[PDB]
Amino acid sequence: AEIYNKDGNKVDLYGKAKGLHYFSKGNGENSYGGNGDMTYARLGFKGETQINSDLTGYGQWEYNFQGNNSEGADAQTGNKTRLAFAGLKYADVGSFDYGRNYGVVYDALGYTDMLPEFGGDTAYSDDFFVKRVGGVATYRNSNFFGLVDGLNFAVQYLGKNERDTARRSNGDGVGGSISYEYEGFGIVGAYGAADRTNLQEAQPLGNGKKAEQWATGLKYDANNIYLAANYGETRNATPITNKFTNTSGFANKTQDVLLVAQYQFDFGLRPSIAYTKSKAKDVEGIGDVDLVNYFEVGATYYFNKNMSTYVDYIINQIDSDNKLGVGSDDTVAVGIVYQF
Amino acid sequence: AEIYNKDGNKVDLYGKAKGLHYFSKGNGENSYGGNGDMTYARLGFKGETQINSDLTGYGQWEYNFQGNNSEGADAQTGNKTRLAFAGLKYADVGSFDYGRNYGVVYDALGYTDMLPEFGGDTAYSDDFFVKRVGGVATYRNSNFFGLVDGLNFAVQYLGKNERDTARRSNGDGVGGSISYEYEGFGIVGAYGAADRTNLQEAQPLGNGKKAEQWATGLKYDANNIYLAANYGETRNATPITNKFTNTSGFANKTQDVLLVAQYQFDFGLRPSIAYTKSKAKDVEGIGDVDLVNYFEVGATYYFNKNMSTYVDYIINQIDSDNKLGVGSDDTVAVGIVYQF
Amino acid sequence: AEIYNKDGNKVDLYGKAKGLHYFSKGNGENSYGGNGDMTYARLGFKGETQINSDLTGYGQWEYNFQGNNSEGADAQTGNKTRLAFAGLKYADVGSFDYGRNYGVVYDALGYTDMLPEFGGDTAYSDDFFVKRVGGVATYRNSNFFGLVDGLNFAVQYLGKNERDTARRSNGDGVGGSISYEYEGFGIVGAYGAADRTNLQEAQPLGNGKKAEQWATGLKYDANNIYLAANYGETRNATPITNKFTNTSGFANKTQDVLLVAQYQFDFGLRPSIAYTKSKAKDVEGIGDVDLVNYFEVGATYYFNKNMSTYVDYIINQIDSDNKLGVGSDDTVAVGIVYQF
Repeated sequence: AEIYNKDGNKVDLYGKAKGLHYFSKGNGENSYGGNGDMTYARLGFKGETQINSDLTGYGQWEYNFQGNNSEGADAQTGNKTRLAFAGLKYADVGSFDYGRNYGVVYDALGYTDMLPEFGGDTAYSDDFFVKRVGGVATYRNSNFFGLVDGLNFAVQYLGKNERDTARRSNGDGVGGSISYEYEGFGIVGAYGAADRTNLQEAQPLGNGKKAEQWATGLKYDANNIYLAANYGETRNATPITNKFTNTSGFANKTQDVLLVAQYQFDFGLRPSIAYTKSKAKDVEGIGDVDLVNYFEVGATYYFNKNMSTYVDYIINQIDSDNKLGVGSDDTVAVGIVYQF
Repeated sequence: AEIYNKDGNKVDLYGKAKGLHYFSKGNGENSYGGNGDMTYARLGFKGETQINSDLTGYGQWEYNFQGNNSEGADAQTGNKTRLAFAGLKYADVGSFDYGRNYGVVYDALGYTDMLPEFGGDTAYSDDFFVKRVGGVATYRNSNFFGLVDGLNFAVQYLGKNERDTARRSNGDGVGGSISYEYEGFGIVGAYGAADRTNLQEAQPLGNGKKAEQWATGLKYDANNIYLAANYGETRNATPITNKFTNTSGFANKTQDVLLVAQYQFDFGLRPSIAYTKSKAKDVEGIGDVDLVNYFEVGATYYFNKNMSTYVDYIINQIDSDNKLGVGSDDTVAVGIVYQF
Repeated sequence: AEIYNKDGNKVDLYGKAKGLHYFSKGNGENSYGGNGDMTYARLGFKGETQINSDLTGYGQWEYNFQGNNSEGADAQTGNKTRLAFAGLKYADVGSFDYGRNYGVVYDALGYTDMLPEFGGDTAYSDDFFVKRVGGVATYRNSNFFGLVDGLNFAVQYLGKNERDTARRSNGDGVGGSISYEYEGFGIVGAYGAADRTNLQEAQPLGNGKKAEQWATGLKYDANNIYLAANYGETRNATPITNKFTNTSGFANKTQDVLLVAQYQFDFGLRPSIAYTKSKAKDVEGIGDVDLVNYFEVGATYYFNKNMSTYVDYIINQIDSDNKLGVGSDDTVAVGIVYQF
């Protein structure tokens, strides 16, 4: 909610409180999404200042407060900053910003990152360019310098982040995206490549010196309809764990596909149909193994701009012999959301 | 403070900064409340949206920031979310909400949960239904569907929370409360029962498969006077530690009593007299042992709605041979509070 | 930003989002400031209530959210409360407040604590009276009871904080400051002494029962110019580590000097020149060793009150044989700041 607008500066203070619960069978462990209470809240700010008529500064910070821990020792489980960056926007030359922010390949992956609760399985965080990263410098240009309406692009510089863990680390790398939008249609191409850290190189699964990720996207978004499709591939970048062995590393290659179709009724209801499949190839020891495979059915009902409710149902297609240990049971989530 | 009120939505952003210090003797350890700096701050939001004339949505999140840790390694000690939930309120049918929230037996226990700094000793958190829990679904009805003024009730569903620790865990359980209020008098009954987790069952102190808690409350709140009394019992639910042995578990039964009397002067002063006693029965190895036993004397001085100060003095009646290791020295707390 | 002003109460909600990166050579380790992403955000509140015409209450809380951790396990690294206190201000008698706050010797040290990114090296936190501490009671008087314009003083009571670590601990102690300001000139004297905890006493470096710190300050702040100088000494209080041995404790004595000169152009640019040196004497095993020694060159460019950018360059004078292990390579920091 915009709580401040004085002398050039507008501040927006936003957040949500989401009561959420997942119903899986068994112990949750062989199930898609797990099982039990999954409540959380969110809180962030979004500021913007008019430095002059062609020049804007802006900043953003967003945090996640888990709502399913006790008030003892486990208190902080899963609490974290999702976003923290500052930048400048100048007339038709472009914007530039630095900080923790969305990587360039998510410029494509967000097309299908629209289910009520699940989806966007290939857009992991702290995973090079596919979702939120730390340390990126991003340059974005709109409408080709003011010359071609709807033609945009971006380039992004990722700096090395040598963490304690191979999963949350990364060497230096560059990415970019090009996209075009016209009368409800949109098409996108994104691509990035990076160096893998020494600790990444020592993991038992995956071999190579460079991480790579790309995706393509197509969408029709108009007249209350939303249909979208994504297709992408990666070499050495997606995190995988062998649950039998307890080994870990990255998949040599993945070929990913995600399709979504939604409809917005005028009275508040938004049904969703979706399909997802992600498969790893040349996995040291295993061969071709599906990481993700399902059908999704769900609906959201918007009481207004601040209140909503939802059911999200995953008909998991993974099967019970999957060689990595990927679970095969379905999962249902029911949620009630207040936001401002 | 209500910082936002536009188009149906009202947002309230609230918090406090409390400088607090406790004076006990010795090393604090044989003392009621401990000794030294105990400063903290609080911050939360409370949102409400008018979906139509009979229909409201609402949400809440509240956090606790300890103010007595260093800026090193110990930084987060005792930081946590106290509340996180969302819900709907519909005309005279009732409200329903889900999330981390106050359990149903606190509907009774809050009567006496009114001292400046201490008190409400039997209302522990993450302890089934007596204070804040995670994962509860709560249904509350006011004025019996609009038919009887001042007659209210609630039912609450608690879902299993299998944590790392027996103290912060719980199986599934149900509770309810009934209460009546008329011309400054109020009476209440609450009751809940639950399953105990496997890890609870393995603790050395306490035996059984079900946790139970109930309390009764009576109050007179009018003409600046506040008098209130609570009486409750529990089987297998209250956490106890044997300090000699270092063993732990739950008390087989407790019989709890709490009485309070306050007065609100018109110039700002609010004196408080209180009495508290909590005793465990059939404690494996020990027998009947008092957990809590004291007299309280204290005063709060309200400078206004935002500023106040207080002294809270505990004349501890526990004695120096107590068989569980319960401390027996008094404790004094002095505090200065800013809130908005 | 002042988001609330109703019925006596004014609330200010403030914060920043700072994209920051340091460029050192090597592995960062033999370098002044280290190397890589160092982004963070900040968020705090500042409240004030008019209790009557001579009487004000106030409170403050401020937090630090690191922006350079992943969304896994390392999530909280370096997150903490910097400030949390409440107090009262009464006409010309003085203010009094309690909580986590700036210690009295920083009344002097802040003179030179003005570089874009670096500086103020002798003002460590949780280090007795030189920067932010926990548990202090502070009394401050302005203009000598209304009698002498510009003559101020303060007394501060520090209570024992027995933490897990010698570095973040402290016994009881008292401090004070006296200062005078006239037509752009200001002079200051601060002094405090404390008891050292048992764990402090057991560290291999440093010997004694009392910690002491003092500093003097001189400044000219007018007509867009800022020149300032600080001189201070400490006995047994500054934390030092021998990097060879891996031993730790406090320096027997330090003689500290800090000088700064800045200029504020009217178009937005603020160049900065600075010099710093801190040296420990009678270090058990070593003798006289420099802890800090450098030259600083930098500039900040203010786009407005909310947006700015900076470069801060440290020409490190420490040398490559330094006996404690102090690094000797330079460091450059580049930052972009949004604040409200």
